[PDB]
Amino acid sequence: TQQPIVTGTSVISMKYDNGVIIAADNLGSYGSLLRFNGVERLIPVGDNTVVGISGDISDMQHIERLLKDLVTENAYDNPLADAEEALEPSYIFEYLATVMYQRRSKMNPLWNAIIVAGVQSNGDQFLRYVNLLGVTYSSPTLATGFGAHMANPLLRKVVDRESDIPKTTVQVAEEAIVNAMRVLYYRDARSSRNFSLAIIDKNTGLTFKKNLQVENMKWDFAKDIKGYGTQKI
Amino acid sequence: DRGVSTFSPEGRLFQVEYSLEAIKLGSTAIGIATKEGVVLGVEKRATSPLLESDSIEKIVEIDRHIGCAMSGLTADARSMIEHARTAAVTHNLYYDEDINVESLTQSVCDLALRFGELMSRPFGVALLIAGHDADDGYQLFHAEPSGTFYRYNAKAIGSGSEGAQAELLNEWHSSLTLKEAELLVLKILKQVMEEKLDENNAQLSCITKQDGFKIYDNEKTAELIKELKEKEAAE
Amino acid sequence: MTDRYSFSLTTFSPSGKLGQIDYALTAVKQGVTSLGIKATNGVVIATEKKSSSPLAMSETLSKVSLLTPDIGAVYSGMGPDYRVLVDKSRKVAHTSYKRIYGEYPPTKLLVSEVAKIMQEATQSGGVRPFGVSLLIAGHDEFNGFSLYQVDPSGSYFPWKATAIGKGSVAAKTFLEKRWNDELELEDAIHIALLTLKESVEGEFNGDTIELAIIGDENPDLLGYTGIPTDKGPRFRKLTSQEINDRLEAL
Amino acid sequence: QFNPYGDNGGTILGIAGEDFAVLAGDTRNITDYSINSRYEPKVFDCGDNIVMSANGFAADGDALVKRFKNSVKWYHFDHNDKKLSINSAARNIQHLLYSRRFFPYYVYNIIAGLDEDGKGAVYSFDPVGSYQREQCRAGGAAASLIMPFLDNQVNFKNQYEPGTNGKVKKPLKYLSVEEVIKLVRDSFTSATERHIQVGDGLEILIVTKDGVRKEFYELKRD
Amino acid sequence: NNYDGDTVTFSPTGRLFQVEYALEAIKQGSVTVGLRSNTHAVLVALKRNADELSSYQKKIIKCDEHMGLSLAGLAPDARVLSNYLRQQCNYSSLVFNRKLAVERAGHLLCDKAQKNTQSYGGRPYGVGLLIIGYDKSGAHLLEFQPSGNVTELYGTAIGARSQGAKTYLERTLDTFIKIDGNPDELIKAGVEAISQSLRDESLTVDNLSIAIVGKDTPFTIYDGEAVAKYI
Amino acid sequence: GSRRYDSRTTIFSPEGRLYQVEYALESISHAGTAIGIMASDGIVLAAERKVTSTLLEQDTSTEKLYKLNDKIAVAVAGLTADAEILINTARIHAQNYLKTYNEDIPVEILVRRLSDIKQGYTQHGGLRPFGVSFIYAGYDDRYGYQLYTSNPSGNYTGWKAISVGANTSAAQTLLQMDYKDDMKVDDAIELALKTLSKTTDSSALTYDRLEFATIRKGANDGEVYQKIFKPQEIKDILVKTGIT
Amino acid sequence: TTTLAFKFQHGVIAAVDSRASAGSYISALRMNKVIEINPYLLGTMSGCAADCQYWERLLAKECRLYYLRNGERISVSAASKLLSNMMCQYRGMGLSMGSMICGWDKKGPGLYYVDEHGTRLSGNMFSTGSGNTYAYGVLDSNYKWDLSVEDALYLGKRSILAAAHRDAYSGGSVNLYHVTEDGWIYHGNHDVGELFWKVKEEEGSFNNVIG
Amino acid sequence: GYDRALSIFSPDGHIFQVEYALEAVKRGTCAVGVKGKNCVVLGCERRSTLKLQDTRITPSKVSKIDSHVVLSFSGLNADSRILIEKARVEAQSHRLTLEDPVTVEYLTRYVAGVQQRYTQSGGVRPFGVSTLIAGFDPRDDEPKLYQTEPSGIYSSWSAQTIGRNSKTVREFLEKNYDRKEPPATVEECVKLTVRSLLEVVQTGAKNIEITVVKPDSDIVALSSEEINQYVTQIEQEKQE
Ligand SMILES: [Mg+2]
Repeated sequence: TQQPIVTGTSVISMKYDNGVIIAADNLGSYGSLLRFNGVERLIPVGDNTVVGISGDISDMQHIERLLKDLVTENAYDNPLADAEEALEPSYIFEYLATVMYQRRSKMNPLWNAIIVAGVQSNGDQFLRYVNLLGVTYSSPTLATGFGAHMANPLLRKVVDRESDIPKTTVQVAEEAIVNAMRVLYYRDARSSRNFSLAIIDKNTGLTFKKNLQVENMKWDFAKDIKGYGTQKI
Repeated sequence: DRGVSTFSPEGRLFQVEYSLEAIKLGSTAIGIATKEGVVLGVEKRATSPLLESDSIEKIVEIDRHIGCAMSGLTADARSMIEHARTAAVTHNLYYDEDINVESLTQSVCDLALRFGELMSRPFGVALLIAGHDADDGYQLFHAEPSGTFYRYNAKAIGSGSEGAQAELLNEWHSSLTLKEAELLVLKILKQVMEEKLDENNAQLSCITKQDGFKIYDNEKTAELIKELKEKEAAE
Repeated sequence: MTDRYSFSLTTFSPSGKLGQIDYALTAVKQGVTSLGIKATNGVVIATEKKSSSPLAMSETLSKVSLLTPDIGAVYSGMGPDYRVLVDKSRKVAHTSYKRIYGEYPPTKLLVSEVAKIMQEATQSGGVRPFGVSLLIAGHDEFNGFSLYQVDPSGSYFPWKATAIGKGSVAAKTFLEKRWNDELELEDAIHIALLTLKESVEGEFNGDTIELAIIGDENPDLLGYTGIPTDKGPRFRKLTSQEINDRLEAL
Repeated sequence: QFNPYGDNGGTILGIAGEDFAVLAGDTRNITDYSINSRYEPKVFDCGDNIVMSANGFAADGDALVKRFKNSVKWYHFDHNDKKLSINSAARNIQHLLYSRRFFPYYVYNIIAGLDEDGKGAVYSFDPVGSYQREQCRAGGAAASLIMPFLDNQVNFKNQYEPGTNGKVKKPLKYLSVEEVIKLVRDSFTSATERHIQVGDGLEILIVTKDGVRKEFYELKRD
Repeated sequence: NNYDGDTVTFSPTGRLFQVEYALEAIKQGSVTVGLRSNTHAVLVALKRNADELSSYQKKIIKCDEHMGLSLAGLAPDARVLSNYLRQQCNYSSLVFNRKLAVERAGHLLCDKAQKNTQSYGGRPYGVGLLIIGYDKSGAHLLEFQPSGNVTELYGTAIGARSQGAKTYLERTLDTFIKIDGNPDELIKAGVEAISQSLRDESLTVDNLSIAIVGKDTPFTIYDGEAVAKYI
Repeated sequence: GSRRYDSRTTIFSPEGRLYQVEYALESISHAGTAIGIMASDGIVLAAERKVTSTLLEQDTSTEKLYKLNDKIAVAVAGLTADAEILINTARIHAQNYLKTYNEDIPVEILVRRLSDIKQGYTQHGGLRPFGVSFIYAGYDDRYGYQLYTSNPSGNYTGWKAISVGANTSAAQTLLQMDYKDDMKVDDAIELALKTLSKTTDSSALTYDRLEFATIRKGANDGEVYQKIFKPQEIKDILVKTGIT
Repeated sequence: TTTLAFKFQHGVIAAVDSRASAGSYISALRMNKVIEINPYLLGTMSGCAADCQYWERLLAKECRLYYLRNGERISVSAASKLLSNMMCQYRGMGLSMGSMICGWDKKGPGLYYVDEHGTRLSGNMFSTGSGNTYAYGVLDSNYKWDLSVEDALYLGKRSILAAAHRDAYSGGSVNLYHVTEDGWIYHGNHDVGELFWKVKEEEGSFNNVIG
Repeated sequence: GYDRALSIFSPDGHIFQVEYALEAVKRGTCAVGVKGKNCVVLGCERRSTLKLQDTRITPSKVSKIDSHVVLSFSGLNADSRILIEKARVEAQSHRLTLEDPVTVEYLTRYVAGVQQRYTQSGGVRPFGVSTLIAGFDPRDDEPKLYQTEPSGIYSSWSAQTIGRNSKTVREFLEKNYDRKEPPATVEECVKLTVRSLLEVVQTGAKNIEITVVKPDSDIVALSSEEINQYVTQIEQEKQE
């Protein structure tokens, strides 16, 4: 049993017609202190999977190394490591999900909430969640922490059920994700303006976007707000 | 000296081959499987007339639906029987059902090759495991110290085995009754035994679906011996 | 891996002999002569510093070793076996005695502990016996001065005087003629030097002879003052000069 | 302090017919006041004509089901591809559960299938291993809302025959699969109205001698 | 001679006699044949009985839905190794939601057998295995020797008189590899192959054992009247 | 591997004997003779030190007679180092018993314990046995004065008089000749020394070649005293009995 | 819960209720609180049903293995002890079990109470559960050794009814068992609701309740 | 740990270590067991090569395992103590877990199992001991007599002997012991046991030990004089 120290907030994601999108801000908070501003919390595994992690950063760095070791180990005595026997999103997820549940069963968890996003060999979209308890679930939209409360409602307006996925384009999905990140910046006290976004498409592959910023913000209406009730000046 | 788990140049384990020689010195045990039941019979072979022969226990119950006869170093069989009885009852605990005769036999045979430098040597005893289950009906198995088990329609083990097996080769057919099998075991036992066969130096048993495994009374066997004598004198 | 020699390497032969112990005693016989003489007010132990090469610094090789402040040891036989026994003897004096009773063990009990270690190498699995005989000299309050021999078997005997190794038979005869129960420490040292000269071929001086004594308390060697009851070690190794001084009166 | 347990909500329902059996459960997965998924299957086909649902803490439920499916696989290997009877599966699960008596699988489990005489069967478990065969059993969040209804409409409890005035009970006539499914749907529709953790969708698995069949129905998404 | 007392001893020419003696046990064992096309992989095994009252010793063992093997030599050793494969196949499924590659299964068997050849006290395995399987890279056939050597092949045979079947497959190589989408014809080629190793005895209904795995075919064993079709 | 070098210390001969036990007994037959004689009013322990030297410090020396507790003592024949291992174990056992029951350990119970330890080395472990034979002299309030012997096999027996070590055949005959049941300690002392004097391989029996002990109720009133004889006291008893 | 068992002239009676609760919510109307260890042995259930089921089914294993080894049926005294000894291993770990072991052996009919504490008492009459006090009252005032099988069965049945009525956590149905030297005999499941009204009328009892 | 396989099969299918353990039993002093109608008698030879022995304290040949069961043996004395200790511990363990004392058959089965275990465990040698185990089951008046041997086999006997010259005394028992009418009294049973030992013993003085075990934990060892009276009466009838 522990307590998280350096933490990473919401990770948000959704499925669209040809793939998945996932995003997460570049902040490593130390309680209320916004300590580290250059933290990458989206970690690609090969060219078909991106693992987004929230929660304890030291545990995230540990998981990051497990995945890096997983890639090395898969290549061992494997002539088809860059082909038919390459790592799949479903393999990577199940491995993590096994680890998370085992760690909680020893009462020494990895204090994280993880979303594995990717595209399978057959072109199917993969999006599944797992956390420190070893709890798993899948949905057209997935988000951790605050994203679960604020982002999902917005993303579910685009893809409310499974049948909406083919109707949703990458431009619409990316737009919804980018809007959600802005909303989280407005309303999550432990968020940052800077974030990373990754798209895994079954045709165009993995597109990893770094150094993104929340833009087109509305603040001007603040000038008119005065006092807390009766004050006019 | 040499390893206990050593292979010979011919590709056989020395210790397993040697334990087979010990089984050849054991008293005769015969099993005959029929569609009405499986019969198990043994030569008691008391070393002295003062030895109370009913204390010689070479036929043993494993479960209500499985019996077992032994030949060779019979002291080695006790831990095998204990394991068999535990396996049978444990499976009933886990699965609320009788265990398959083959599965029971396989569980016993798993112990066989667990020797090296685990126990220090193979078992010096062969087992005839007879039983009944719903899936494969009446079954007779021969469990060896090699870890191999063959299913048999009829099988003899011990000192008079090759002579008895040749006799079982001729006598067995797929339409044998239980009564016919009983007399057949008695006949072949009487043939290969040194001393004259009677109810005190030979024992019968059987396994049926209805009544399960039963060791025969000396009074019951004595009547079957008298029935045998008369039918052999009949021609 | 794993030490798979869990069986005895020393075993009784049909004649009742323990071969490996006998052979260990043979190795001791080949070893350089060492001796011990007990006086009324002290004990002396001595041996030859048989230098393997003139380029070797024989001062760095200590055949006579301090075990406790009041106990010293010397050997004949295999040097490396002796060195590790001294390490164990020093430690056992602390672990099985000083850390319990707050004082150093008496000679006979430290000898008993060393003997036990040597006995175990004679019976335990996958080891040979130690190829040394030890002469342990010491002093304690209630037993006074004492001298013990310890053999590869683990057997130990108290001596008035004795010798072990190369010329032990001749040396023991020499000691029998010279020893009495009224010897002073200086007389014992003189007899030790005389006895030791017979077994030495080449150079015979302070640089080729190693000699120590168990005698009076040495407060100058204690290293501190202020505690009356602490009066300093009784063990003292004689210097090269101190030996040569007594070789002129030889 | 770390709490190894959690509550993913959900409600399940098993009913045993005369020659069939159903195991139903909602498809909603939740934590606290949030929805994780509107469709996260909870009832599984484990093989050998057995269906299973471990309701409660999803992680322990997924682990138990995973283990049982594995126990079926090894039963085949070890016992010459023999079919695992529903009663044998039940006893096996007891031992899977009790292996964690001192750190339980926080789930209330139900399995359904057919007995060795071809009749419908449902077995109900508690988190620590006790089990027993039943005719009707609702488990999970809204179990307390559903079970009284089933006592009334399945076993005809408190129902007497008109004219006799409590002297003659309503006879226990067997129900058809279509009749049972109606009671299941109405059970979950009612539960969805008054229980916040119940909703989104209903998945039912029907077990007959012909095999396992699935039926899905929408539920309110609020 | 003086160097065959245990597995831990090289001979002066660099041989390991205990391993060679274990190899000999395979030669005494009953013949079994393996072969594959691009869609299916087939095992064919000649089972051996003790006498006329006895059953015919089973030769083929299922390891997973997509993998299994046939044995020749000490049957209990095959049970140990097949149990290990079952566990490894199962570990891959449970942890990685991934079917175990046949090539990787061969690597695992090689390493398990190797440990028994370099350590004191143990003995080499006294059995040879022919592993067939269908994974993400199609059909596969492996030959396992208890020396540790595992080899991927189009076809092969092990056991007594296996050389006859092996020569046949070497001639038929170009034909049977092309038998795609036709399980019955691939089995025929295997039954014809194993027939080149028979003397005095012929293939009867309780003598013959066949297994198959392929694209849309789980590993299934055929015994009894199920193989009468191919006799 | 290692098997090659294994002597196999714990195996039967074709005749059903334990090789190492038999060879250990052969070793013990060359050890100095030890004798125990039980009388109505006490026990005597007498033992011969092996070919000693004039430079050996006898008054501080102990190779034959050892004290296990205040009521029980042993005479040793064989490897002294082996004996001391067993002796220290026996001393601990006596104290364990005293701590547990708050009563002095009965003689047989101690003897059985040591004999069981010896037995273990002959049946398991693959180690050589202890090349030691003990004579136990002791007293308790159940059986009074008791003599026992144990050998490397782990077999023990009770005795009125007994010898171990060298020339036991000759010694046992002499004891069997002159021993009587109504004998007293002072008579037993004389018998023991006379027997050693006749069986010894040395030219003459002297004080410096002997260890001697008595267990007497010759302690003031109902209690038992152990007396390990000093060199001068052994010299006096030799003159008293008329040997020197 | 309510369970009782008593010894009498012609064997031992064993009676139990059938209710199970999760707080105020009744989780089970029909729960078997008797364990059929074997044809000659019965075990009641009190506390954790899991622990009762597991350990008593494990006892059955041991009792069967006993018979196979010794070729003789195990005694009630020995069986009860094996069970108490299992409890003593998990002493302090949190098991919850209260069971009467009922049977017939050489010494005649036998009855032993065993709990998670390891305790093991012999006796002619026992009752456990939240409603045992109500049951004891009926038992103590009507129990004789000279009882007939018919009257004894009714007594155990009536004693559970008394508890089922007053105790909130007891009820559902009554399960009866009669243990003879030829084995145990099940005497059915009796709905309390139906039994109450029936007994009220025939017996005249429960006057305060309106029917 | 020392794991060496000492008990192993030879080419002819013999375990020599187990067979050599029987040779140790052949060397041991003769022990005999005879069961009457309402008793069992255990006779034991004491070799008279050892005089000056203290018979009060010397380990007796017959040992009580419980108040109702006894054990005598032939072979290595030190080995027998280990079996006796184990048996005594098991006897109390049985009373503690099952609440009944052991049956004679159960106790025999346990001791025989220990002996067997030592014939196929690594690093150990077989017990050089054969035992005679006698007594009466709790609340039973039927006499019980069993025999065990190093291999671990055991069996029930009307009368049996083990140890040196056991071939001779078995010869005597086989012609003198009638199964249809066993020694009806304690006298007849003891007389037959002493007679059987007199075929082998040498002098009938302190060389013969007799222990009578009767039902309900009634066990007594006969003294020298009591046995001497049997020895006297036997030879006086023989002078004819
Ligand atoms: Mg709702």
